[PDB]
Amino acid sequence: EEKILNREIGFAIGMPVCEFDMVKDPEVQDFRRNILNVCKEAVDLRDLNSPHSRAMYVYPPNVESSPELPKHIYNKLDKGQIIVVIWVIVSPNNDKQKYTLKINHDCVPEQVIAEAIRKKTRSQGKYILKVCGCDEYFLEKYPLSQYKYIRSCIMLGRMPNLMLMAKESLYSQLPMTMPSYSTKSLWVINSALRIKILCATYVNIDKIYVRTGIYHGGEPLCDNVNTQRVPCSNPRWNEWLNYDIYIPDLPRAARLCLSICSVKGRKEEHCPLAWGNINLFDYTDTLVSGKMALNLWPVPHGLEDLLNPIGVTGSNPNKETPCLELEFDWFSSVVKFPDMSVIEEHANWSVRENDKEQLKAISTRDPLSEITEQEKDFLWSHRHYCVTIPEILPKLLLSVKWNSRDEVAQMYCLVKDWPPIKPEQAMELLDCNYPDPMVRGFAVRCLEKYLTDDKLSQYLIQLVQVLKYEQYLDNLLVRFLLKKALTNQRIGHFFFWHLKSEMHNKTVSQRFGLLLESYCRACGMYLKHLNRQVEAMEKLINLTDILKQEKKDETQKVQMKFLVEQMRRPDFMDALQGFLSPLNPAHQLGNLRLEECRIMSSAKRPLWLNWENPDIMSELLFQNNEIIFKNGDDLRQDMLTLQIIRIMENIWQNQGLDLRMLPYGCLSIGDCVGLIEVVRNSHTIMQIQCKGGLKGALQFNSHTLHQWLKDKNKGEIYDAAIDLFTRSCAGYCVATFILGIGDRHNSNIMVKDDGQLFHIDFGHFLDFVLTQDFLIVITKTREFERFQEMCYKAYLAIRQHANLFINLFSMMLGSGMPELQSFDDIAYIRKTLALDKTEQEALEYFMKQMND
Ligand SMILES: CNS(=O)(=O)N1CC[C@H](N2CCc3c(-c4cnc(N)nc4)nc(N4CCOCC4)nc32)C1
Repeated sequence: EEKILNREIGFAIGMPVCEFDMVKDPEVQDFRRNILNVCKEAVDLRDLNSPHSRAMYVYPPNVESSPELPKHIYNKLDKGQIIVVIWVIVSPNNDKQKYTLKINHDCVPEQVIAEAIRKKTRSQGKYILKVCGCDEYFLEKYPLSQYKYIRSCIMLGRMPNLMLMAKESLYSQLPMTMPSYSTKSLWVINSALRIKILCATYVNIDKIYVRTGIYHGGEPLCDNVNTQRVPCSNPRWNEWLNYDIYIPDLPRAARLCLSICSVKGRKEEHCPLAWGNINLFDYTDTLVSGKMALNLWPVPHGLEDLLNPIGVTGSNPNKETPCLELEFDWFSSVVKFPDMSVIEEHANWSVRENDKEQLKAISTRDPLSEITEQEKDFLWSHRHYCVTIPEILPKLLLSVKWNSRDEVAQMYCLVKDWPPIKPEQAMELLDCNYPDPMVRGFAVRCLEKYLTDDKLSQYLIQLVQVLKYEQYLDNLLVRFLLKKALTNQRIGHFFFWHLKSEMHNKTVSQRFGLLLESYCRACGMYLKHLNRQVEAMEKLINLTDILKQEKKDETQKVQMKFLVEQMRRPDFMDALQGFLSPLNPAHQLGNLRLEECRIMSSAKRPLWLNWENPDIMSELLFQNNEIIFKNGDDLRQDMLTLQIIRIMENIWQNQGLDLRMLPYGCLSIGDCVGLIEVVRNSHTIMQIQCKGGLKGALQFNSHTLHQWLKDKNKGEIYDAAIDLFTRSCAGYCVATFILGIGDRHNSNIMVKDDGQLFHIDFGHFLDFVLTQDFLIVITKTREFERFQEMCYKAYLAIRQHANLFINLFSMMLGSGMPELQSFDDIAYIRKTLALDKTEQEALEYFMKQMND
């Protein structure tokens, strides 16, 4: 009954649901019950126009955010019309009958269906269109060219192949539950803040001390205060630390950031041994008081500082770790943060053309540009004129003295009536610099208003990451993402996998596990599919573990014999066949084609897997799905680079710059485990050179690449391939340069039969690469001038969207990626984009880099 659902949820998360029942934290239990409101609202939205609304939940339209086709895409059409092939399965014999149409690019799915009925009768609105080869439907009245598949066909030159299907055939397959577990004002406390550091347990160099601070985000609200140094032992300090801040001046998001530091005498070497952060107010707005024990966390690699203020808040669940005992003051009553009306009353009681141009210039600086003390005072004094340049809100929020309740009360009034800003600008307000709940609430409301499901999917990795910067389990951001996940199954699929992949990380495991329980409880029959995906991934992790540890250096043929022997076991055959691809849940993975699978020779010995596509029309898309499974590489850097490449391509496409990129799929499934989408018909430059080269001859020649392209494209198709190569080469030259991608050797650069060039392996970023061989394919015979112009325009287009790229990296700051540990790492993009120069000065910098 409910025990069956809880067992399936437990297998999906990787931890039993009864472990959440054991958690005594009132915040945990209140989250579990209060989040059910979002579950019910999503379930009600699915039954609104049932069964059509339920079908659009399971099969949402995969569309672009704009119907307007850029001038260069419209030119690929035949007088604004497209040729589509509509297929029908006739039964008996399941014969595939096609009907070819020439219709307006903006025809809605029902108009396409009506035109197919006309063509079929040359030898009624109860039909739907499906993409041939995959479980993707056109269930919504969008213009046909707005669907990503159709838009992608126009660009790739391919002909769209759709399948006409009875509406009742699909609706019949759509499957048809609340769980059992369902004062003084802060401003009247006249005293200053003091916190007692009692003692530490589970700390066995010369002397030890506790480093403390009051922080709002990563900014200290007063000076940091340390306890006395004590000789190691299990130190007792019994010392009240006094902060230069009065209790009423404490902002709502104020935190205590602790560290147990060691001192080693030589000048003195100070090292943090463990760290922990505490919210000074709990989720119910109560200022903390009384005794409290905090279990600390291990210091993350590359900290450098003594405190970790960006780090997660709360006690380490492993209670066998350094444990610090603290005491807060009790003011003879439960103290609460004042209501918005009370703050409003205090904000009221708290009271040129050269200025307008200076405010406009400050507003246009990137998120990492430094804002001086004079500028902060200038912005705050003109705070009322600022509501007329809404894009200045991030700069104005950093000008506020958060340790002054008079300025904060006035900022709350400005935030309450601030005009909405674009989602790419509102995402800046969700990073670690903006912990204030009013600032975060405004940013979330801008996302609910202006974020399409396409853009939400595009930015999902950052939105799941910024959940770690939230003070509490229950917040506006989590409610927004969970609702969107429970009303769009494509969002829910990746939402589940982004959370599940981080369950090994104990700093987030409880937050993400509780969030996963509410998702699994309301996602419906998709939980059964997710369980099959989980089981296939576990079986592949076990298989690659044995391969890398036991048969580490065995031959490929002896490795395959173990693979085939393990795929003789019933549990393995069941687990690795008949499940949806986590890279794209529209792709069903049928039977494993072991004869096409292999253990790759590459580092960590990845698995190259091949499955039959069991779609009735598989031949019209791809008969087999190939996926690389890797155990050992942190695929998070690759995921982020692949997302950035996708965004850069959209920037270029919308500006009339057809620079074709290949952001293939990559998904992190857990700790250094994951999947990589195989681009079919592709080869590395090293493989192209070791094809033109013979047995014993040099595997090194700069004229081989252009020769292999000519053999693959003879005739009229040669001109198209050279143009595609030039455009894609231009895009990747600009991209790898701006992002500072390393290891750009001929085994990490690939080419497709059609001329399309792309890069792979992004283990290095944020710290130019071209060969003579590529120049031969593209020295300056008019083709180099056209290629140069492409690079210049591509470089400037990315420079105009620099704030978005800086923000996407800034939101990932708390992931733990070795190449992205502070805002100084992101400053590498400010240098390549030359944001400290003018538009013409940045182009000359880029031209000097290209000529070098
Ligand atoms: C075609 N040559 S090959 O002989 O099959 N083979 C020879 C070696 C080469 N390997 C080596 C590593 C590798 C990766 C890869 C692995 N780890 C990360 N982190 N990032 C990318 N990705 C692809 N690709 C295939 C094309 O589509 C995109 C994915 N291939 C790869 C394939």
